[PDB]
Amino acid sequence: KLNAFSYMNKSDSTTLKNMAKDLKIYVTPINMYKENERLYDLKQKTSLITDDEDRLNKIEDIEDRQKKLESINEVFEKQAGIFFDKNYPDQSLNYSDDEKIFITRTILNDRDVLPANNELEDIVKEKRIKEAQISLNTVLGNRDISLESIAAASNFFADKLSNILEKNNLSFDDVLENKHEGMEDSLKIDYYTNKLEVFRNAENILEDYYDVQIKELFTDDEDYKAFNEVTDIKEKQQLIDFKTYHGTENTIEMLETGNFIPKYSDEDRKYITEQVKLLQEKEFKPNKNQHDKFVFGAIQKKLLSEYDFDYSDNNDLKHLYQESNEVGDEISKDNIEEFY
Ligand SMILES: [Ca+2]
Repeated sequence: KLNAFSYMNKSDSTTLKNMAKDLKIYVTPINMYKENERLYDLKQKTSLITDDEDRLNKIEDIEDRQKKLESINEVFEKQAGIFFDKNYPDQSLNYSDDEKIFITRTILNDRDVLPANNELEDIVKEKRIKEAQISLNTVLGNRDISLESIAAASNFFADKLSNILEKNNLSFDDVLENKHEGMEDSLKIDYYTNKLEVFRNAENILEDYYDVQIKELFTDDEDYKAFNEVTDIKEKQQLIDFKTYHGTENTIEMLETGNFIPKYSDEDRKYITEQVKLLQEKEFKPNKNQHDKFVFGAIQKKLLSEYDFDYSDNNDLKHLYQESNEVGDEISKDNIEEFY
């Protein structure tokens, strides 16, 4: 069949090799997508350094790499174009250059045979999911990718702004009128301001990243389109959260059947609630013993292993309550009310 270097000149073949050498990375459409985000985020921190010597050299140290990512991209674009005319000519106008490149590269190194019109639609779904993950995980850092996390992230910087502005007695309109141009904090003021946008963007990415997932939850392609028009982003998150608690299979049946389903048995449900009470009860025991620390962890470990209950998550607990209320498990429902 075909291999990675199909439709690729030897001049291009050599470029990829040379580049990966100085770039010190394994060249892949996604890996390039990653570095680009990493480098974008980098250029912004550069501005702050202060030592004009560093910022000057550092800024060019990046401009060089970005120039490399591109000349690597030009190579991929050529290979993809050829690849499509040769193999998927009727579909060549149905996808974007980036999309094509991704598909082209995946077929060569990660596929036996060829997708085939219909199958070529699915592979793009893969990139759409991969790309979002990488972006959100990068900017959030140790925040778990979630609407609540994104909010928490921008608020951290919103606060950083309000405070730095008060420090200089500058207003929101002042910074809009560029009153801060010649201050020491200016660069910081702009940095924060930009970070706010960074997370406005993340919020959009997330919505797309969800949309693609939620599409797989609806069997009725039409029923989906309808649901999509009435719901906002917050409502969409509640579904994702709801999905990760009941798993995909169940969740799918739930919204098309319209009937509720319990993740746990009545017995198990009772057990879990009781344990939750044990942890909270032993969560404020002053000067905890080594055992008290072990028992605390021993219970969590069991809960998660045996039942699939993530006390840390706190989403499992939220939907547990929802479950109890729905089936009318007063016992458990009551235990959870005592907890909250
Ligand atoms: Ca879970």
